[PDB]
Amino acid sequence: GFDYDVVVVGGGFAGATAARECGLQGYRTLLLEARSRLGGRTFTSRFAGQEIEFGGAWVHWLQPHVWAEMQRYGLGVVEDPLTNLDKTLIMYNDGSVESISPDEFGKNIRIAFEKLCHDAWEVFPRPHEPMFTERARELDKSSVLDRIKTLGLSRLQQAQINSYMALYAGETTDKFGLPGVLKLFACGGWNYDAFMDTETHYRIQGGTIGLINAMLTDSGAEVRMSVPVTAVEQVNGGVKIKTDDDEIITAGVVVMTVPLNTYKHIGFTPALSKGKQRFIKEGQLSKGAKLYVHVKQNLGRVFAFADEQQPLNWVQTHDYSDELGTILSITIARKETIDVNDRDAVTREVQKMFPGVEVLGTAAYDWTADPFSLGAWAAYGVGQLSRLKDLQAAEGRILFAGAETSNGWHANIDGAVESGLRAGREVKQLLS
Amino acid sequence: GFDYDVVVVGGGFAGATAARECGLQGYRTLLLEARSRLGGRTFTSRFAGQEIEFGGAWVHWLQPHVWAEMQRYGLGVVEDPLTNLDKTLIMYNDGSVESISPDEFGKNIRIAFEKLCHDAWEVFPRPHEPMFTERARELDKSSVLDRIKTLGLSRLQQAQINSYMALYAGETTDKFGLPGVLKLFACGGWNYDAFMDTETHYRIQGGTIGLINAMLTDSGAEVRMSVPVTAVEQVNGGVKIKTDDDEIITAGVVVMTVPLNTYKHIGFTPALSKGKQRFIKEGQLSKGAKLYVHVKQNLGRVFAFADEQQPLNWVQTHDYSDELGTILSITIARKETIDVNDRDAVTREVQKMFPGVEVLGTAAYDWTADPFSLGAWAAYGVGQLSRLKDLQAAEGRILFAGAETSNGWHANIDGAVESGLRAGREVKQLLS
Ligand SMILES: Cc1cc2c(cc1C)N(C[C@H](O)[C@H](O)[C@H](O)COP(=O)(O)OP(=O)(O)OC[C@H]1O[C@@H](n3cnc4c(N)ncnc43)[C@H](O)[C@@H]1O)c1[nH]c(=O)[nH]c(=O)c1N2
Ligand SMILES: Cc1cc2c(cc1C)N(C[C@H](O)[C@H](O)[C@H](O)COP(=O)(O)OP(=O)(O)OC[C@H]1O[C@@H](n3cnc4c(N)ncnc43)[C@H](O)[C@@H]1O)c1[nH]c(=O)[nH]c(=O)c1N2
Ligand SMILES: CN1CCC=C1c1cccnc1
Repeated sequence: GFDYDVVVVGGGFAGATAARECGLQGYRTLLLEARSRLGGRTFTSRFAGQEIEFGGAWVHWLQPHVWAEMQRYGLGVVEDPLTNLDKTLIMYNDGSVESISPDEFGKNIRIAFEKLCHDAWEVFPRPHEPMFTERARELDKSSVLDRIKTLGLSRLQQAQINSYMALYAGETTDKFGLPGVLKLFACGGWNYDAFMDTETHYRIQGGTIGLINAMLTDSGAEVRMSVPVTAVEQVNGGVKIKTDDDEIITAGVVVMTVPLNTYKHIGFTPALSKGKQRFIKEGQLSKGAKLYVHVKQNLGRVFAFADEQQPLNWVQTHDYSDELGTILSITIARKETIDVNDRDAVTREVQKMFPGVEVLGTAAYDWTADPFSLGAWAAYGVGQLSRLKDLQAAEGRILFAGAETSNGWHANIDGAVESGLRAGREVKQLLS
Repeated sequence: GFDYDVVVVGGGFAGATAARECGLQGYRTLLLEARSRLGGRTFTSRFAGQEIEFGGAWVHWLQPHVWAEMQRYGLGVVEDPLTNLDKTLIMYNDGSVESISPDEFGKNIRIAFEKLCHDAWEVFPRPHEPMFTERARELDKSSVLDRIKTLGLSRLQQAQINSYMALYAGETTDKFGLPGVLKLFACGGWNYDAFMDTETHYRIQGGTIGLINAMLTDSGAEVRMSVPVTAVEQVNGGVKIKTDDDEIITAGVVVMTVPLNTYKHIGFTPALSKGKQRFIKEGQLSKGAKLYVHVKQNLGRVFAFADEQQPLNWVQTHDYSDELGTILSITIARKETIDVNDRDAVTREVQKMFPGVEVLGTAAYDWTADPFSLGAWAAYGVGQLSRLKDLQAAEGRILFAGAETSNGWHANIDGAVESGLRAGREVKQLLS
């Protein structure tokens, strides 16, 4: 006889999918989002008169769960084509900048990536069962750098692939779990071209927030915003949920979809299992930030990688024209390498790559400083993948979702949707 | 004020998915199945002490819609013994058998398939928008054989790829549309290994009928069996449905999911659009059958192609052991090439492929003789794909689904589920 059948904590894709499932099963469903907005680690905004993406945005048809949702709600794709590049750059750890032919750049990144993932089929014949093979468990003792060191790459190739893997980690590659990379590669059909097609090619028609709103409208759930959850208590065959306004909401079941790195901010009674607490203390690796830079010059279509000891790890032209100048889209692997809110430091770092340009504006999202993400995309450290079930496992009447908890595309919208579907099923099993 | 909000004609995957979508939206939903069983062109049965699939059986995680359903209902995969093969054979049109080392066999089929689909990337960059490129439309004037004739393949390679394509066509390859094959290959990540992994490697835990029953139970719809629909009339802002007896059912909308080849047996008032009538007159090509053979000997893990003038076109091990012997799963492209219900002829042909074996049992399903399939899986003839919209288009309050009508994995369970999701969306738009 509680206030709700199910309470979903978190308004990202995982929470929205869980809420849709529970609502269409007829449960009285409430969703609590801590921010004043939905989307979580997806966030569409505007800068310098244009639309920009501060978080995740890109999807693909090889990603099963989000593609099935797009079919359900009749959403197509929007191509970010990019076409030919006018300038490809690599910045080594020592700060030196080298201009390379786009063709040679692509050839070298392909050689390095295919060497890194040469054994994806043998290790992950079932990418959605990461622990299927013993080889996966054995390789979860190795870092991405451990493998890179064995590949006999050239200096250029090594710098390129290390920059790429530091981006995927949001951290230095010596800490990055190797098997998660192989597993993502395998999810893309064990093939370089197919996987690369998923990276930054297609966005959702009507936007991530469009799909989230469609799901939440379909769900019929009550949706309360700016209501952060601070504690969960299991009692009376149910749960009590406290907000930061000391309010109490009771329910038969609760689905947690908050990012792993934020669990520290929530009290649980009874305490969570030891394995879950190990995960909660560890966190996930990524410390990334996103930055858009409006410069006066028209630099055309540019792309640059910077290795892990430098700040501007992924740079690419968002838009360009003589009147506009250029908007640069920049992903920073580790926030600590640059103060994105300092225009003089940002300008110095940008000019290191593009001499003489004048910075007209900046717009940044520091995902590590946001208390409701405390980090960016999901990136497993060494040894974490093989314990992932400890995080996925239900704890009585508390269920757990989120992209970190997915088996497939765990650094993506698709993994969040997967975890939401699973959480819906688990709610149905508990409530019948 | 009709008897139901929505009536779904057909108890296959498309109908079950449409019924699940409609039921979870709260519509009063009825499902009419003409057979005494559910599953349609999937059929879970038993043979030689084991569970078998007489129709569609194999799925994959690169198939978005059915994989998402499997996640929703908590179903894993069941691996058939395709890896590490002990014997790979080719039987040419003349009946001669050539045994090849499994690696050489796989290498040659890969060479032939990727040569056939060398331009899949350029022609189908968006496999779920088949008419996206002009090249796809222009190639829809060509047959699979038209291209095979340009490839200069070796004898083994040509026989392998022609057997594969005659199986997928259910017909001789001179009639098989080229673009649909390129499009399926593209759906499989544009590479042979990944595509082949999606076709005959993994089955559903608990069976196709397990997933069908899960969806239909979730839907809450009424399910009436042995009720064939003979006519549909649009009247009074709804539709009237006549059965084979004196029953009449009124509804706000009806979703037709019966196989294309059976529409000839159904009257429509008003008559359907000219394009849809053209499709209904043409039909689709497939004349396939399925056959399971239990032999006393333990053959291990076997795989064989037979070209189109022979009956045992696709052979692979279902199960094997010293006590059991072997169960062979055999897919026949054209029923007319063998009397699957005559066990002595089946034994003769099996021994033609595997000399000296002793046949303990046979179990077959002739999909072309069933009046409610009149053919097998979906196989497009020349020129049909570029007109597929004519088949997809709603006709007032009648909606059309089924694997033939899907955009992606159209020869598969996944395409059926896709069409069911689409039909759900269209019903929601019509009824609100
Ligand atoms: C910069 C950047 C770039 C990318 C990506 C991420 C980022 C940060 N990703 C990943 C993608 O954005 C991500 O994997 C999913 O959006 C994760 O969504 P979840 O629902 O799992 O968590 P998410 O963080 O979205 O949802 C959690 C929700 O819970 C809320 N919350 C937290 N604590 C709470 C509390 N105590 N009480 C209540 N609510 C609370 C949060 O505010 C948030 O709304 C991506 N993906 C992709 O597919 N393509 C891409 O290109 C990228 N690139
Ligand atoms: C032997 C064989 C083998 C394979 C496959 C098919 C076959 C026949 N396929 C293809 C796959 O099985 C197929 O494409 C879909 O399951 C078709 O499902 P639909 O719902 O579109 O039609 P399907 O034919 O399944 O459903 C239509 C339903 O409508 C009913 N019906 C017909 N007329 C009616 C009437 N007048 N009134 C009422 N009901 C009526 C039928 O009885 C049937 O139940 C496959 N796929 C895959 O993914 N993996 C595989 O391995 C294979 N292999
Ligand atoms: C996997 N699909 C879909 C259409 C027909 C097949 C098939 C392939 C090989 C053997 N039997 C059936």
